[PDB]
Amino acid sequence: ANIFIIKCSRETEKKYPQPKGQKKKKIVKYGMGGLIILFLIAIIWFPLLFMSLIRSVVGVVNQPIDVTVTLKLGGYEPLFTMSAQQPSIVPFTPQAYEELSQQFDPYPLAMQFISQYSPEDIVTAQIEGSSGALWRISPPSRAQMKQELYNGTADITLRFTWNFQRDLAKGGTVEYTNEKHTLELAPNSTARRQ
Amino acid sequence: FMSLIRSVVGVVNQPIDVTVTLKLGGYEPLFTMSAQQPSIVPFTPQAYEELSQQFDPYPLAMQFISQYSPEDIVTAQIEGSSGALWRISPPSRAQMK
Amino acid sequence: DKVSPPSLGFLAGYGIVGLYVSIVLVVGKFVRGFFSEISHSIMFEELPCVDRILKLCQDIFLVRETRELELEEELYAKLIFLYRSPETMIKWTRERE
Amino acid sequence: VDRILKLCQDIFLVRETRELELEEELYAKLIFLYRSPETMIKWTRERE
Amino acid sequence: LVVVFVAGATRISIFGLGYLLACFYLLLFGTTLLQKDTRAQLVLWDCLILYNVTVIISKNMLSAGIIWDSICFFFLLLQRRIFLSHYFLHVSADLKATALQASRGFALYNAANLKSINFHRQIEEKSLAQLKRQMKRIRAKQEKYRQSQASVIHSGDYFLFESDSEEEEFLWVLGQATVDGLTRWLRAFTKHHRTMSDVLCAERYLLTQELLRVGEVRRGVLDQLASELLLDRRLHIPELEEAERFEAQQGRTLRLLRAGYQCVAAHSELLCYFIIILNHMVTASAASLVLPVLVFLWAMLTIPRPSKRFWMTAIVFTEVMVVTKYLFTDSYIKYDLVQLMALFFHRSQLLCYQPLQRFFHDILHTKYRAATDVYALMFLADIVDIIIIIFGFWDDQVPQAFLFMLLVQFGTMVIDRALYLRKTVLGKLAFQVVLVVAIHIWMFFILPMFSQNAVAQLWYFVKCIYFALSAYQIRCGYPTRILGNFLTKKYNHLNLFLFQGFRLVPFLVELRAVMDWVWTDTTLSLSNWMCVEDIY
Repeated sequence: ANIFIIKCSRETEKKYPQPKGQKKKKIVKYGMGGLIILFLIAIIWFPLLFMSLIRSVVGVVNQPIDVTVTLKLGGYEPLFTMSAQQPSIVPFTPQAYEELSQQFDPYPLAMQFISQYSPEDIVTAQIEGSSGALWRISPPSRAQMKQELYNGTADITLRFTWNFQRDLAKGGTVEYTNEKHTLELAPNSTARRQ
Repeated sequence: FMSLIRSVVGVVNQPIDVTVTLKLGGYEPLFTMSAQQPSIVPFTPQAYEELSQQFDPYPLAMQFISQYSPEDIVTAQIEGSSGALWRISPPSRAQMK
Repeated sequence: DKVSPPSLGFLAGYGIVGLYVSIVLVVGKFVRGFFSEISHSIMFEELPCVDRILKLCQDIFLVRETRELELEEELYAKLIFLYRSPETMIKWTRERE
Repeated sequence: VDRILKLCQDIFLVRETRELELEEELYAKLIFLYRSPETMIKWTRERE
Repeated sequence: LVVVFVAGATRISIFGLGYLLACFYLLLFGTTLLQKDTRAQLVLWDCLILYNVTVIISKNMLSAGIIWDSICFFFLLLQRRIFLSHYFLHVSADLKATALQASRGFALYNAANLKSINFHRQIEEKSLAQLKRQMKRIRAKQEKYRQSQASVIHSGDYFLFESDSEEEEFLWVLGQATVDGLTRWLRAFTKHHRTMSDVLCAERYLLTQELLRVGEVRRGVLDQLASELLLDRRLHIPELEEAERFEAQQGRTLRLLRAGYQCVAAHSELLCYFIIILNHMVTASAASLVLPVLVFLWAMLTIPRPSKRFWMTAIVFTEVMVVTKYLFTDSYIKYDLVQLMALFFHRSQLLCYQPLQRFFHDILHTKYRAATDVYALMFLADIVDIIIIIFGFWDDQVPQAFLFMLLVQFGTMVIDRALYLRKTVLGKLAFQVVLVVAIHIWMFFILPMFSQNAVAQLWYFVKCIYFALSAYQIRCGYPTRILGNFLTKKYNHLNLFLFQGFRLVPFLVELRAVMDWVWTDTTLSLSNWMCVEDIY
């Protein structure tokens, strides 16, 4: 097959003999050389396109559709609870952006933290002051918590538990975000007397 | 080893939990309930014939009903009465009133 | 803080360019395989006239079809000797007038 | 290698002067020189 | 003058504006101010100190923090004491001498560049004769071989291979040595301006010594050892020999920094361009964008000397810019004042002076150039450029513009190589004038946090180097032998290591031989070209 390629490239010479020393192949140079240079430049360069065009995953905002807050004093019963939704949540307006520019003047870390996020990344949940229910609790447990707060000569914890839940088709591989917060009350302290 | 990794057709997802709530106003959730597979009926081919019947002249509905498997639709039942009371603050009851 | 839709990055900032430079290097030392090494095989590559070899090979096919095996392996003998010695290629690949 | 390197520097020179037929006849001498190994030993000695 | 300007700078513009007018007047006429008379020097200095003691009490009338005013005041009294003194009078006569001798130095520079032009004319004639001898000998041998042939590529025979040689042929000594080598390198760079400064200084010293009573003749000093040479065959003043012995005594780093100052006083223009770029490089969005385009355009195009009037326009523009930035800072004004004071340094050290676009465009095509070609440094600077851009991948907007910039850069490099190979000059000028404004318009969309900016400005600086070398090539203009291996000229082991390095970088051999086979005038195939350049 190599002598055949050579013989065919000889026979396609013999039917069209070329003049000696001239005929310097003007167009075909540009043709094949442009094909080669663009092929090599594309092989060099397109690796950082299918490297780059996979990194265009900047993100989207996660407005929490659920807010839940509970005050749980003692192990006897959760005293206060409530939730709210986007009806009782205010996504912030640029007026609140100017307020956060104002309200945190002399702290530079706070300045950079407030200027970090987008305008539409902070919201303000409202919560009804009154309960939406009663303190439904066993009267045995009510008596035990009463006697602890009266004369139980030890400490007592209160968990304030904020919690939020975003949406899911926005992405995000965790949904029920939260954290507790503890307050400690002494045996027969002032808040214990309250 | 291109093809024998694509044999991941799937399996059915029968919902073990059903919850339904009517929440009128911000004062208190009025109605709530849940149920489990005891109060859920996974569909029988009788319900397949019913879904063939009950949606006759709609061709998109015909194709939607004929799309799924027999065992991909269930029928939850819900108790008409509450399983509890409307426990709510009388302040909030007055405000909703 | 905004949530990345897929978080598919799959790697840290340091230690991914290595893959790209490996790919460019391997493709490079591929493409210098035959565009900057065609010096050793110039003799075989270029022959002004090949007719006295091509006749020999068409006869090798002919005797290969007639089953006279000993002229198969003695034309293969002439072919191997012709290729082995470069000097006798120039004494054998001229043209006529 | 001096008698090949001179030939190649002349191929560059005629390549720059545009006298094409001595480009393709020094390319002819180069191809013939490489094709036959025997004439490389008759052509790549040193002098004294 | 500088301290007064910085006193006018570091405080709020309540009365400091006047001192900018001072650097308008003082620096404009500084040489003439020294060259006038004591009476008017003291008049204007008394006016200035009067305005200073005005403005201090005016800044007391508001109903510590005046320190710059106090120090400049001290400087004005010190200079006034200097300007009274009868010791400075002969330094003033020194400057009178520097007013006289300018035309002789202009003619000396003219003679030196005429010597350069005719040394390059003689080199080109010798090289053309050599190339003609080569082509003669080659054609005579090929005629001999077709002669004894008769007694188209694939026609060779053994009789072409006759042996025809017939025609051809402990740590401190290391430190001192390193700093002496570095000051020797700086001497080697300074040598010509050093010689010019020395001859002019000697002539000035002789004239001043003669100028004890009167001075009236110039050609009478031209023969106190004929018209237009560069020779030194004259007397020996013992004061100058004593000064040379005193400077000779020093041998430590003091001579190193002395030669460094002589270097930065010799080139002078280069650091002007350096600071003109460096002001834009840091914290300059659109203010100093309209200046640098024409630095390239005017300065580097007309002739080797910068255009007569480019400097005046540049200095006036810089002053206008500094005054405009007063809509009422810290580093910005400091860089515009250093740029201004560099411009005036170069203007003082110069001491010599639609119907017109086509004129200098034609003078770019009159062929008086020395024909020096330095492509390897364009291509080296662009390779370093692309290494910097690709390593710069070590918010999320500047990489897309870095990668479109990467593609334009590759295209530009390929086009420049093609342009270099057809020996055309006008296309290189068009490429210059397009690319400079293209990259300066691209100098908007870097920012519509620190690393990205620094690597992008290093990128800008290195392609400013590329534009400067491109204008150098526009000036010198393509010697008629450009086809040779860039890295091959002498067979040293260093050269071998560098060549084996150059064939190690991916995709750089075959790109060279393909762009050479496409754009060079040849009658072979692509494979034939590849075979030739690999045998080579």
